[PDB]
Amino acid sequence: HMKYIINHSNDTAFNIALEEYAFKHLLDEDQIFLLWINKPSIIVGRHQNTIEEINRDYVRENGIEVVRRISGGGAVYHDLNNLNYTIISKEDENKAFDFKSFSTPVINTLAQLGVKAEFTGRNDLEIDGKKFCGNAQAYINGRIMHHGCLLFDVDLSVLANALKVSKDKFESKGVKSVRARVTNIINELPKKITVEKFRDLLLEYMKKEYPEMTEYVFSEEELAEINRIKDTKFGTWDWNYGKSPEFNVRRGIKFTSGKVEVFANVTESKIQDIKIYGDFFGIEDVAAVEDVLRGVKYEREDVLKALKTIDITRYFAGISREEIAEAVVG
Repeated sequence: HMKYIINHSNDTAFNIALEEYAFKHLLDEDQIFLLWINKPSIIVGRHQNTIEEINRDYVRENGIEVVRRISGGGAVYHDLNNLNYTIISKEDENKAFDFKSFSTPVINTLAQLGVKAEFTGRNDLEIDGKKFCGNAQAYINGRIMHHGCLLFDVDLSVLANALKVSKDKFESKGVKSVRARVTNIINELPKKITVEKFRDLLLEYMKKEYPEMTEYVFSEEELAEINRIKDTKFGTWDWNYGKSPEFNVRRGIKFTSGKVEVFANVTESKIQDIKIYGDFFGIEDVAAVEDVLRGVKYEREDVLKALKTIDITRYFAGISREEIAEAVVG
């Protein structure tokens, strides 16, 4: 049960709904691959405090969509020259279909085109030391998604104009990360082609690599369900931005591997409710950490103790339990 999906819409909210539908709803297909393209868009991480990150007037003046995705991390700019990829797989020790496995097809497609690309660390591809691809992983029970962006000819100047600096205070508790080197594929190609051509060469490669893989074609009924998810999630303010929580405490700390913003309601010296925002990356939803902290004593020691009962690396990559405790409580 290995499939690809062809989706040529540029409707950001529709596209993201369709990807989620494949990830969460096409459970009889063990491996799913797709390539797709959004119109100009700021895509925000699953836990970002959207209202405090977006330049409202810029995105409005310029017609840019704002949609929250279902993986962690920070804000990303999409345009018609940003090629999105999606790799979905049933969790199975005896069969790996993931970013690593896609990376060879990308490298080889590019080598056909006269371009030497390299797989660096874990979650990016490079050309001459410059990153043109950035991967992120999401995990639900028994199912893994690796998804990301291939920079084909993106306008790299827009993001900085579309984002703002919050007036809310953050303690800056570390050093800042080094500025990465990025490039667009089109600039590295000896001969010019379009992003659509590149997309189709990649798919043609995938088909050659996996002769088993056939097209999954959505029925009218599935398309309806997909649009329902668009109408109730990715097309809504409640999802993309969302309601403020009940809180009598707010804290904010910027760590090297991410900003962490904590809104806690503390009653009778205990965590009555808590909600955590930020641009930290974790493979799984931070709700699980909120859940373990609820009813805990609002003291550093007790919060820390609770955090040592879970795998912190699933939720905050590169940030320690001690650091998260500090974000939660003084």
